[PDB]
Amino acid sequence: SSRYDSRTTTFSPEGRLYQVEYAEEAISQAGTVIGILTTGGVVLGAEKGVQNSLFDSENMEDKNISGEKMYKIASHIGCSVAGVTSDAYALLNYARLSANRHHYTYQEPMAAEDLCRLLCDEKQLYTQYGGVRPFGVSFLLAGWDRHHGYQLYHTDTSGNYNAWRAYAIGQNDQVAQSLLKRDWKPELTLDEGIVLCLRVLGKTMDTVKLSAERLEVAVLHKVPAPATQKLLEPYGVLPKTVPEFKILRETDLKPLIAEADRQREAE
Amino acid sequence: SILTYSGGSCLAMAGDGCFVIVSDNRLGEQLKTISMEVPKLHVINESIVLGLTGLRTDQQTFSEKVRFRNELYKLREEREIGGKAFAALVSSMLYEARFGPWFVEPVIASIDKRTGEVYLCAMDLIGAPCEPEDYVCAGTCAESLHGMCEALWRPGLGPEELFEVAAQAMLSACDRDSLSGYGAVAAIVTRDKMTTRLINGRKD
Amino acid sequence: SAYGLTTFSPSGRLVQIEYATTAASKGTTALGVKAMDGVVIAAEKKTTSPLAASLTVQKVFVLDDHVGCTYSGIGPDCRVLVDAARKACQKYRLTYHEPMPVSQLVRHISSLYQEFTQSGGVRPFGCSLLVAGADSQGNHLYQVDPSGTFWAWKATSIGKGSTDAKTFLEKRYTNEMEIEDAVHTALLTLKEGFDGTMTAENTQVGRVSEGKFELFTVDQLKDYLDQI
Amino acid sequence: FDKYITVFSPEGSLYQVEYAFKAVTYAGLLTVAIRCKDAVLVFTQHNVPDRLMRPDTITSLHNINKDIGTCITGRAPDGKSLVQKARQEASEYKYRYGSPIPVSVLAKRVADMAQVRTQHAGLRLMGVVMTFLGMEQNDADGSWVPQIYCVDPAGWCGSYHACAIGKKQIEANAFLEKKQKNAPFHTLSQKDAAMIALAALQSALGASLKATDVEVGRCSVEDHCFRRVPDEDVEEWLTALAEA
Amino acid sequence: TTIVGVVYKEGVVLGADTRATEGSIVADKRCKKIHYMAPNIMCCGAGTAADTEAVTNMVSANLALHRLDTGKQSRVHEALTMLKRHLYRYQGHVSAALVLGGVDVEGPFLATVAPHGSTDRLPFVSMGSGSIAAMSALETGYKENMTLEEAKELVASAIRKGIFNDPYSGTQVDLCVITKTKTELLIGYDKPNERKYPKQEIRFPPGTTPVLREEIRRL
Amino acid sequence: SYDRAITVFSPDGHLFQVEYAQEAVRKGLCAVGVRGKDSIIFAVEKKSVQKLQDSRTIRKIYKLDEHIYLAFAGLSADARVLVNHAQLECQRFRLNYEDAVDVDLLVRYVAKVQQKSTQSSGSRPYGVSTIIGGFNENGQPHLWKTDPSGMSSAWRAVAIGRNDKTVLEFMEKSYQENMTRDQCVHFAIKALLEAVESGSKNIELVVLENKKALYMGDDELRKFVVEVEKEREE
Amino acid sequence: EYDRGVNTFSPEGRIFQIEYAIEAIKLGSTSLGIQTPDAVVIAAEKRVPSVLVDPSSMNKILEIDYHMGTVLSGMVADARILVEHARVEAQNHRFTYDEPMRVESCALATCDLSVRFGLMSRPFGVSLLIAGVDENGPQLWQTDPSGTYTRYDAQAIGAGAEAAQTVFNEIYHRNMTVEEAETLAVRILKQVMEEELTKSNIEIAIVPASTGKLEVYDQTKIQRIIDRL
Amino acid sequence: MSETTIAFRCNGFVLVAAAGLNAFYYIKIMDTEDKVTQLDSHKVVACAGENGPRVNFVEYIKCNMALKRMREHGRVIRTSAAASFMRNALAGALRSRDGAYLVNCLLAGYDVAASSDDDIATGPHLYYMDYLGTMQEVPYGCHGYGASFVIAMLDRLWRPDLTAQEAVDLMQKCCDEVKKRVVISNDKFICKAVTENGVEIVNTVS
Amino acid sequence: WSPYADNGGTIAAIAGKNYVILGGDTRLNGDFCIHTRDDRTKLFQLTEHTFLASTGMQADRLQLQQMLKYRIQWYQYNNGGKLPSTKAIAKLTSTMLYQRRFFPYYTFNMVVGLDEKGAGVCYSYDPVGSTEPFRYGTSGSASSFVEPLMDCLLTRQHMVELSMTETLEMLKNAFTGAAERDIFTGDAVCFHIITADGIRSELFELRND
Repeated sequence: SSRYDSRTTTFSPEGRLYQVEYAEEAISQAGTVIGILTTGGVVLGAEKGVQNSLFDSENMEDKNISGEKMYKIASHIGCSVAGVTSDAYALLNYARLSANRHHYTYQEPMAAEDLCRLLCDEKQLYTQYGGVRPFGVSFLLAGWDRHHGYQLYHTDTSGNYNAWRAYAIGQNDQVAQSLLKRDWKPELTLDEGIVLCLRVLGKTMDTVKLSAERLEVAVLHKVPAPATQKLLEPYGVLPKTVPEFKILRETDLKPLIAEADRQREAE
Repeated sequence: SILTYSGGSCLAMAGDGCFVIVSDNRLGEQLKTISMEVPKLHVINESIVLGLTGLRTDQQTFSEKVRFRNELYKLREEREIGGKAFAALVSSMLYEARFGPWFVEPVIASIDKRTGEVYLCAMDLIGAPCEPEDYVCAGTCAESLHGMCEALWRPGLGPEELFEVAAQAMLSACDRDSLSGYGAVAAIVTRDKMTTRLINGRKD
Repeated sequence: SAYGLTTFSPSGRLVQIEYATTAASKGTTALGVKAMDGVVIAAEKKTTSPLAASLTVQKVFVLDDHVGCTYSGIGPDCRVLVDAARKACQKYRLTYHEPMPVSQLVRHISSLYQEFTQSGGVRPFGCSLLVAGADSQGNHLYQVDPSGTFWAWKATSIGKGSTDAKTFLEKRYTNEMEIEDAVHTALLTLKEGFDGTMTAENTQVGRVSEGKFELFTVDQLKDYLDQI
Repeated sequence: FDKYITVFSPEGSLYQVEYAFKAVTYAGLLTVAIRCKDAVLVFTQHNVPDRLMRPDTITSLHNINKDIGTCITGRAPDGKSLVQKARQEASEYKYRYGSPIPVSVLAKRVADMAQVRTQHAGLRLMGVVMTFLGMEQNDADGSWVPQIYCVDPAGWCGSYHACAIGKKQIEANAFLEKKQKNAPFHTLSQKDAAMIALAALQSALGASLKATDVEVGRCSVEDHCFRRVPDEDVEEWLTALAEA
Repeated sequence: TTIVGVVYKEGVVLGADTRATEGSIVADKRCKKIHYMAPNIMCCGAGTAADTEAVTNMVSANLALHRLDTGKQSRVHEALTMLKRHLYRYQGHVSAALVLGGVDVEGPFLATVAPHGSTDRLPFVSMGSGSIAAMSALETGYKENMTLEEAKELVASAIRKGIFNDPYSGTQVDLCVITKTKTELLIGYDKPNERKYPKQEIRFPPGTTPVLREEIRRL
Repeated sequence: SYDRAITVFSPDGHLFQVEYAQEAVRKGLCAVGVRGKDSIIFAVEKKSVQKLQDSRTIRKIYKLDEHIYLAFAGLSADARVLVNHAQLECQRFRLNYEDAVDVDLLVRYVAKVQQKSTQSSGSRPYGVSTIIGGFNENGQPHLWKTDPSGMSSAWRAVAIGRNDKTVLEFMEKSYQENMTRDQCVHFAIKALLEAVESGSKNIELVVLENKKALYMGDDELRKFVVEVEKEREE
Repeated sequence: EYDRGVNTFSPEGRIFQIEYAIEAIKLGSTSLGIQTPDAVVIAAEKRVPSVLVDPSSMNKILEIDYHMGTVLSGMVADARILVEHARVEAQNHRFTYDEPMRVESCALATCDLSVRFGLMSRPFGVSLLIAGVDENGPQLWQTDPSGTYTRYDAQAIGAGAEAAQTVFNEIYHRNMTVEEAETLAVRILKQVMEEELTKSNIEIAIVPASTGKLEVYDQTKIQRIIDRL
Repeated sequence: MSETTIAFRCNGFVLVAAAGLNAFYYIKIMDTEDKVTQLDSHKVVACAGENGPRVNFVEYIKCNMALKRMREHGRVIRTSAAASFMRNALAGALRSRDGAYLVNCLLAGYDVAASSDDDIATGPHLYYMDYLGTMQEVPYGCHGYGASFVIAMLDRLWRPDLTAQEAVDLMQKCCDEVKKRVVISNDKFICKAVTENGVEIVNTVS
Repeated sequence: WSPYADNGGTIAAIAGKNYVILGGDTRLNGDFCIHTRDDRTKLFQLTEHTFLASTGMQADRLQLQQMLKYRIQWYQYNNGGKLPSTKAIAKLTSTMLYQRRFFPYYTFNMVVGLDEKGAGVCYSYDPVGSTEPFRYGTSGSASSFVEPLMDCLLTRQHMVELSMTETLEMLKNAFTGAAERDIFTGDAVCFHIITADGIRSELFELRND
C-alpha cells in the first residue's frame, strides 16, 4: 500500500510543495471576493453563481450570520471565502470555536491578528504532518480590535497571511486589483467603500447593469452600544460604540446600486 | 455546607404573559460579608433569564460555560435558544458532572415570544428539573420563600402586581436569613419589555 | 493505510471527488418538491428480476419523526449516512428535548462527507442525498453531494434522468402549490423519464406535512397513481 | 492505479468490488434458495472431488445461531470468516437487547461489514455471497414468515422469493423466472418448491443429481430452527422429479 | 413517591401520585411521574429524579434508533434489558427505580427494575416510599383477568393509599393505560384533595415596595 | 496516524528532503545580521512596495524574549511555527530556573527542533533558516545562524536567503570589528542592496541594544538609505 | 529513493540505508585519534565556511565527561544527538554506582541508539571516535552507523581517511611518545587538508594516563607543534 | 491567615500592602518577604499563603502573560482579563488531581489606552480573589486574620477622593491596627502603589 | 492481613585492615512459632568480595537479593565482564531501596565487603536506603544490645588493631549473649570471613530454646 502513497507532505526537487501550489490554483478558479478597508469599517463583497428559479432560502431566524459567502466568526470578526466550500466550513468551525475559547478564558474579544494566526497555523499543520491533502481555502478576515482598529487580512493555502487596504481573491483577481489600486484612497466613507466594491464586481462579472441578485455584501462596522445594565452588572462598562457584522439586504443596496450605475454612465 | 458558603437566594414567579425574577445582593464567606453588590441574575437573551446560587466559584464557572455554549449555538443555528431547550441543555451539563458536581442550583425563567407562555424551571445540583406553574426558588432562604409565595401568589397577575408579590417575598425571606440580603435586583419580563429594578432592603 | 487517497491535481481539481460525483449521477432517478405546506420526495425502485422481493427495497428513509431522505448512487454508502444522521437526531433530542432543525442535520451530513475527502485511507461517499423535513422555520428540501456541498431547493432531481426531470419541474412548479398537487407533480415527473410501466411497487414516496415525515404505504400510493 | 485499491475509476465504478464478484463464480459451485408457503429451503452443491475426503466435513451451510442459517457461495475461507463475524454480531445483539437477532437485521449488519472494506484501503474484500435464511415474526398477528437475504461483496443486502448464486447462476435464475409465472412461490408446498429448485440445478449444471451431490437446509413454521434436511427426504424429492 | 402497575386482560395500567419534594417541603404539587419510553411502553419512576430521568431518556432514545433500524415495534423485554445493563454497570450509583409497562406482540408486560440492576416481571407491582401501603391494596384487590374498569379502580385505590398514609407522596392520581393499539395518559384521574377554605386574597397596591432605581428596555 | 519514512539516505549520502529544504531557503527573501560592539542589526528585504499593502506592515523579525530576536528566510509559515516553539521554550526556562535563557542555549533548542524534523517519521523538515541574536546578562552580543539540517554556528555577520553568497562575499571584505550603532546600520543596509532593487520601503530593520530594541520607523530608515545611495555612486 | 524501503537488504546482505549513511561520513571533515601508552590524542580539521564565522562555535571535539572526549565526523547536527545520549548515560552511571563509566561501555551505549530506525526514519550519518582513560589505560574507540563499535590503536575518519591510513601503516608503531603522536597528528592534517594549516584551523585534545583528565589545547600550544615541523 | 494583605482603590491609584512575615510553625524565619508581586508595568498582585503555592502560582501567571504580550506585539492586557485568567486557573486547579492553589489574591491594575482606536475606560481596578476561584471587583479588600479589623476601618474612613498623601496615612493606620490586635506578628509591611505612570514602592509605610 | 511479616533474628559484621567478618543467625520465626532453625537466607553472596546481609521480612530479602543479583549480572555484560566493587554495589543498593520509597522493602540491610585498598567495610542501610561506610554494624531483633557492646569494646570511648581470630571471638561472644536474652534470636550462626584469598565459612551453635 505504501507504493500507492501520494506523499502529500514531501518536498519536491526545488523546495516546492506541489499540493500547496495546486490548492492555490483551485482558489483562483473560485468566485471573486473583494475586501476594502475604509475609515468607517471594512467591506466584503462577493460574486455568486447564476440564480436558478428553483433555489430556495434556508429561512434562518437571523439573517446576519451567514450568506452564501459571508460568515460571522464573532461579533467583531467576519469573513469571506474562496475555494473548496466544505473545506471552508471545517475551518470556519475551527475559528468560531477558537474565538469563543478566548472569550471564555480572558472574557475579552480575541484580537483579529491573533485569530488569523490560529487559523493559518491549522493550515500549516496539514502541510508538514499527516499524509493528507491540505485545505484548499483562502479567507478574507474583517476585524475590529482596540489594539489596531479596522483590519483586513488575507490567508493563503500555505498558512501565510498579510494585511491589506484592499484585496481580491478568486477568478479575475488581477483585473480587480488593477481597479482598486487606481480608485482606493485613505479617506473613504463606508458608503463610498460599498460603491467602489460594486463597481469592481460589475467590471469583473462583465455586465453594464448591476444585478442585485448576483451580489453579496457584508460590512464590519461600529454602531451605538445597546442598553447599559448597571443593575445586573454594577461594574460593567461598555464603550459608546461596538463592532457589528452585517450582511446587507436588497433594501439597503438600492440607493447604492443606483450610485454605482451613475458612476458607470458618467464613465 | 458548601452550597451555603457564599450566600444568596433567587426567586422566580409567573403571571400572565410576564415573569419576575429576583435575587439578593450579598456575597459572603460564611458569616463574613465580602460585597453587598453581587446580584445573581444573568440575561441570556431577550426571553430568558438565568439565576444561579450555590458556591460562587461554581456559579462563575458554570455561567461562563453556559455563555460559551450559547454563543456557539447562535452561530451554528442562526437563532436564539428557547427557554425549554436552554433548560434541557443546562440539565445535560449538570448531569455530565454527576459524580463530581457543580455546586450550583439554577433558577431559569422564560417566555415563548410567540405564544406568550411562561416557562419556569429550577434544578438540583445534578440537574433534576422541577417545572411548576407558580414559582420556583433556590438558595439559603428557600424554605422561607415557599410559604411567602404560597400565601401571596395567585394566578393571573400582571407585571406590576407580580413585582410586589415577588419583592415582598424576597425581602421578608432574606430578613430571617443571615446569608442573604442587602436588598435585591428584579427583572420583569413581558413579550414587549424588560424592566429592572433595584429594591431597597436592610443593611444587615 | 493512513495516507490520503483524495488529492489536488495540477489544475486545482480534486478528481476522486469528481468520480464519486459521477457515480452519484449514474444512480436511479430521485426528485423532490417543496409545496407551501409540505415536501414530497420520490424515487424509482426497480429490481433486476421478479425473483427479488420488491417490498423490502427501500429508497426513501425516515431519519426522525420530522425528517426523511432519499439518495442516488451507491446504496451501501447511503446506509452509512442514514445511520449517522439518525444518530445525530437522537443526540440532539437528548440534549435540547426538541427535534433537530433540518439545517443543522444537513450541516452534520456535509461534514461527514467532507471528512471522507481529506482523511487518510478512505474514498469519498459515492451518493447524493435529498433531505426533506419540517422544523420551527417551516419546510425544507436540501441536496447534498459527495463534495459535502449542500443547497436548499424548491424542487430538484438527482440521478440519471435529472437534467430532464429538472427542466420539466422548472415549467410546472409554482410558489402556491398545495401538498396534494405537489405529490401529483412529483409522480408526473417520475412518469416521464421512467422506463416501463410505473406501479406502486417500483416507486416509493415520502411526504412531510403537519410537521411529520411519513412514507406512503403501497396502498396509499396506489390511490394517487390511479388519479394521474 | 484504481485497479489495486478502493478508489473510484473515472466512470464512478469500484474495481475491487467487481473482481470480488468474479471470485464468486471462480469457485465453481451453484446454490439455489427458495421460499414457499410455510418454509424456506436452501440447496447447495456438495462437491467432494477427492475420493479420500471425509464428505461430512465439506459444507457450505452453517448456523449463525439456533434460528438462522447461511449458505456461503464463493471463496470458502472468506465465507467462514464472515460466519464468525455474523456469530459474534448475533451474540452481541442478544446480550444487548436480550432477544435473538432477526434475520433481516443480521443481514444488514453483515452488509455493513462488507461496505466498510469497500471504502477503507488495505483490507481485501471477502469474495462471497452470503445467503441468510430464517423465520421472522410480524408485529401485527405474531405469525412467523420465512425469509431469504443475500449480501454481496459490494455491501448490498436484499430479500428474495428465490435466487441462484454461483457458476451458471444466469441460466438457473432464468429457469426459476419461467417457473415463477405458473404459480407464486409463496403458494407452493415444500415438495413443490423443492422440485423447482432441484431442476434449476439440474438444468444449469447439465447433469442428474443424487442426494449425495446436494446439501439442503430448511427453516419452517413448524420448526423455526435452521436444520439440515436428511438424505432420505431429498431422495424422495429427486424421485418425484424423475417421474414428473 | 408511590408508583404502581397492574396487568389486566387486554393490557397494562400504570399509576402515580404527583408530589415532588425537596427535603420536607413540597416543591411541586403536580409533577408528572409517568414517562414515555416508546409508542407502546411507558415507565413510572422513583428513586433519585435526575438518575431516573437520565436513564429513561437514554433508553428511550436508543429504542427509537432501534425501531428506525429494524423497522419493528419495540419489545418490552428489550427496554427492560437495556435498563438493567445500564444500572448493573454503575453498581447502584445511578439510583433509578422503575416500573415498566408495555404491550407488544407477546402480550402485556410489566416489570420492576431496582437500582442495583435487578429485574422482576410480575402481574402487579409497586415501588417508591409508599410502596408498602400501596401493595396492601393490590394484594387484597387483584384478581385474574380484571377488566379495564376494575384495573383502573385498583390502581387508583392503591395510589390513594400512598397519598394519605406516606408523607412523601401526595396530591392526585395519574394513570396511564396501555393496550395493543394505544397508550392513553390520564392526568388527574382522581383528585381527592381539592380546596375547602377558598384562599384569602392578599393584595399589594403597586408602589408598595420602595425602589431605589429602575431601568427599562424595549423588546 | 501517518508514520512513513520521509527523510532517507540515497546513493551517495544525500538526504534530499534536507537539500530541497535548503533550496526553499535560497528562494526566500534576503536577511542579514551584523554584530557591532554593543548592538545587533537585523535587516530584511520585504516583498515589494504596494499602494494596497498595509502601511503598518506585518513584522518578519520576531521577538523571542526581552533580549533575543529572530529573522529568517524560507517558508514564512514554517518559521512562524518555529518562532512559537522558541517563545514557549524561553518561558518554560524562566519557570524551571528563574533566570532568563541565554541566547546560545536558545539556539541549540531551535537547532535541535530542526534536526529532529529530519529524522521523525511522519513529517518533512522545516524549510527555514534563522538568524538569532541577543545578549548575555554581562552585556556581550551574540549572532547565530541555523539551517534546515539543524546545524548552528556563530557569526560576526551573516546573510541568508536569495543572493546569500553574493552578500556574504561583499561582507567578507568590508566587515570591521567594533562598529558603532550607526555604522552597523549603514553597513547592513549597504550589504542588502547588493541583492535588492531599491531601498525605499522594502527593508525592515531592528536595532537590538542591551536593554532596548527598536523597529526603526520610515523617517529614520529613509535617512540611511539616501546616505548609502549617495555612497554607491563613487 | 522511495522505490525501496528503509529496511530493504541488498543482494549481498547489506542494508541500503546503512551503506549510504557511511558514504555520508566520507564527505566529512577529517578527524583522528592516536593511542600511545601514556596518553590518547584526538584531533580535527575545523573547516569554517568563511572568516565571518567565530571559530569557537564549530567544535568537533566535545567532552562527554571529565575522563573522555569525542571527535565526530559526518553530519554535525546528528552527532549532537549521540553526544547528548552519551553525556546522559555517563552521568546515570555515576549516579547509580558512584564511579566513572568505562569508555567501552560508553561506546556500547552510543551504538545501541544508532540502530533504532525503521522510531526514526533513518540511521545517523555520523561516526564517533571516543577517547579516554579508565582502569585499562588510554583507549580509543570508534562507532559507525551500522552500530558496530571497535577499538583502535590509531584511526581516522572522513575525507582524508584513506590517505591517513597510509601514513599509519608507515610511521605508526605501538611504542611512541606523547610528542611523536602530537606531531604525527599534525603531519596528517597538513597532508589531507585543502587549506594552508594554521593554529585556528585545527583542534587537539589529549587524555593522558598520568592524570586521567581530557585537556583541550589552546592556540598557544598548537603553535608549538606546527613549529616542531 | 497568618499573612494579612490589604488594598484599596481611590480615584487615581490603588494602594496594596502585605505583611513581610515568613514563619516555620511558631518560629519567625524572616519578616521582609515581599509578597506584592509585580505582574506587568501597571499590575501587581498581593498573595497570601504558603511560599510554595504562592510562588508557583504567580510565576505561572507571569509567564503566561509574558507569552501573551509577544504573541501580540507587546500590547498590554487589561486588568479585567488578567483577573479572568487568574480566576480560571484557580478554579481549574480546584477540580484537578493535584488540587487547589491555597493562595488568596488581590489583583490591582491601572488600565491605560493601547492605541488611539482604543475606547477603553482608563483607570484603576481592584479585584478580590480566593483560592476557590471566587472573584469580585471591589473598592477595597483584604485577606488574612487582620482582614476584619481593616475592612471595618475602611468602611468607616475610606472615600474615593482621597489624595495620595491621605491614602498613605490611611494605609499606615490599617497596618498599625493589624499589629495592635492580631496575635500572629505582622510586624513589617511592604506597600506598593499602582498609578497611570506604573508601579512604585511606598517607603513611608512600614 | 498485612503485606508485612517480621521473621526476626540478627546480623552483625566487623571489619579490620584486610578482612571483614559477617554473622547471621539461622532461626526463621513465625507468629508465636518457629518455622525452622536452619534458614540461611539472611546472608547472600554477590561477588567474591561482597555480601548482602538482611533482617526483617524474609520474603522481601529474597526479592531484593534477586533484583541485586540481576542488576549485577547486567553490569558485567555491559562492562566487559568486570564485577562492580563493593562501593559501587552499596551505591546501587541505596538507589534501589529509595526507588520503593512508596511501598518499601521491609528489610534492614548491610552490604559488607572489601574496599579497593583491600580493607573491610560495612554499609548499614535504613529501609529506604540512607547509609554510611563504617567499621562495624548490626541489625535486627537483638541489635539494640549487640551495638553498644561493640561500641564499647572497639572504640573504648569511656576508658583510659585485632586479629581475625580475636574479632571472630568477639562476635561469637556477642551472638551468644544475644541468644540468651533475645527470644527471637537463636540456633546457630553462620559466619563468613572475607579476605582477598577468598571466603572461609564456619557454623557456630547457640541456644536452642
